[PDB]
Amino acid sequence: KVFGRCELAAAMKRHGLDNYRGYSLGNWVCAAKFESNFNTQATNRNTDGSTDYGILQINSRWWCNDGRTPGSRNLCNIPCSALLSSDITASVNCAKKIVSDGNGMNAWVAWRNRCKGTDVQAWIRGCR
Ligand SMILES: [K+]
Repeated sequence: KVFGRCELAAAMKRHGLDNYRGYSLGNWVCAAKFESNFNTQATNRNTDGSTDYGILQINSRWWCNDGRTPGSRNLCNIPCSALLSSDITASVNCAKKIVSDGNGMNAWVAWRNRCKGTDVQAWIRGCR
């Protein structure tokens, strides 16, 4: 599913991301835009052989099991395919564990390079 901007903001807020660990809702929407273009089905292979899954491009090296990343961990204890469903619940709950691991939203390269330090509130401007 390809979310709309305001559709995604509302679902992220319902699932507890607004100001989660201090990051306002606009940061998560901006991150999703540049990680996945709001597409729940986005997948992207990493040079080390791991894969990024879903709306927040969560990495199988540490967080989910795809059965094809040797020597990886599954810290969210889910199949990476759960991160691709139209329901973002699994992506959000795993994102919460990622952002709580010590580096905040710097875990998402797109956030550090394209959202950090910008007017991220614009991403939720106009939404109900
Ligand atoms: K932080």
